[PDB]
Amino acid sequence: QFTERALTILTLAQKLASDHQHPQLQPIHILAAFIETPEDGSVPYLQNLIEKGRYDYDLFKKVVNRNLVRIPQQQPAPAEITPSYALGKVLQDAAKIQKQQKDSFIAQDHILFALFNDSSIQQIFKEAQVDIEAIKQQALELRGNTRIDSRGADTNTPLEYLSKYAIDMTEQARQGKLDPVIGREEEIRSTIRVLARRIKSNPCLIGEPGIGKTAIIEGVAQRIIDDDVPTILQGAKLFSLDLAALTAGAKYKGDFEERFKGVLKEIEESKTLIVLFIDEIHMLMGNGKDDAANILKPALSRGQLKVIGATTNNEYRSIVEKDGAFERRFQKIEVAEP
Repeated sequence: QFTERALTILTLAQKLASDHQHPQLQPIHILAAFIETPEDGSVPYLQNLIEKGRYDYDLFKKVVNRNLVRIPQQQPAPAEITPSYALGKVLQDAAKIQKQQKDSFIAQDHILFALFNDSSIQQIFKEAQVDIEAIKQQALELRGNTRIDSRGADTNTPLEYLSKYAIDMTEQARQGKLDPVIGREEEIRSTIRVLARRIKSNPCLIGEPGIGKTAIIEGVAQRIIDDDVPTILQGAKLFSLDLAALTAGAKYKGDFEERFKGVLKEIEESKTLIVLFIDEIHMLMGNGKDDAANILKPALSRGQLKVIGATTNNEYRSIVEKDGAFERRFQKIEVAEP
């Protein structure tokens, strides 16, 4: 059985073949599936690998597409897509590779490596001036010692869940999408000092929801980019948790928790510091909601999760009363009306 992501690649591969007028599914359709631009703004598994190796990805897409239109299109298109000879070899090759790595499932990793054995794929790569061997090293670099023992272990990038369910504010500040903050110099400076602490290094902005707490977070993100922060915060990423994105699409039981776990995992296992801002932390922390709290609280206790919280005075006092460990983990910062 394939992974969730690998199955998606295969499904999209034949979907592309169906979009075109090709009767047979070929290896190039899988390659085209890998470079397919997702609508969720995620970074495709193969895109990351190619542009991580300092290769030209735009050129690569052009070659693949010009090779996908090069093959004849059947005007009397039949309602049946049978796998070609080359494809069958690839799929079988992917099963061999996953068994050699003692993986539990056939991931997009194995499929990619199987494509590298195909003649047409190799010719495409050589035509796109992209060295397959260098790409192989990237994939090995990405996965590392991580075994595919689950149907969702073959994540595309180390920031897949963060890119889907959170907003990179540091990137937004760098891209010039954030308006400059005015009159919050003290709150901004206080939030930064706390983040740079050793003990109780998690800021929690306290105030009425009718105030601009997110402005402070934007200010902090801008300071980080300009290196106007202590050395420990330099080069850090500041993400804002998007609760709306988390629940959107989550139609099954346990779907929310899986997405939340995926986000926290990418943060805790990140080589570079990542700060997570949670606008309504009491909706995920307070005694009223212990479902998502059983995910966030253990993560915070492991000490590899730096979080900027935001809540009201009444709600803050509520979480404190229910759990006295919150006071030792979070440093309250009052935000008043300017």
